[PDB]
Amino acid sequence: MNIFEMLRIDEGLRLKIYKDTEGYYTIGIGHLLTKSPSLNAAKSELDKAIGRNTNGVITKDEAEKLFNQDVDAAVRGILRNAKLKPVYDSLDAVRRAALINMVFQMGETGVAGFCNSLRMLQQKRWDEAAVNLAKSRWYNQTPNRAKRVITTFRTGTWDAYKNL
Ligand SMILES: *SCC1=C(Br)C(C)(C)N(O)C1(C)C
Repeated sequence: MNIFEMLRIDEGLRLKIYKDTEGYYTIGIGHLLTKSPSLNAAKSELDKAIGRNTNGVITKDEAEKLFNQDVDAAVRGILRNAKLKPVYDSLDAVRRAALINMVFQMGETGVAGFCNSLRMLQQKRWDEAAVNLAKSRWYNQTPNRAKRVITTFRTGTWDAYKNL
């Protein structure tokens, strides 16, 4: 397991524009296009992102290209953020993947707002951090995914992604 395989499990792979868990137009491996409710605005975002006139469908290779860009972007957003960088640096490689996963799903700003959780992770109080991470809109709206990410932070293992 690694961050790409982990997010591929959590986000799936769909080659046609679809609505994510929040109702927002998305494509590929969890690539958010727009929060606009207009499908035409989502198709324009897709065409800009891929560099061609797509009308809403992409190839697997194109989905994987956006995914590489999005993982890179989540890591660089962590390292550019004064709240997230020190936490990332303090973690082992498995827990770093969990933090990348959360930033991929909810964005740099969203995760950096989890101050109490981030502090417990920096302190390596893993069970306390896990309890605290579950007290969130995130957990309530995507509980199975959040449980997998939280088990990853609690244990520093990939056990929640095994048999997936
Ligand atoms: S991370 C939120 C905060 C905590 Br736990 C203490 C240390 C009490 N603070 O002063 C805040 C609000 C920064």
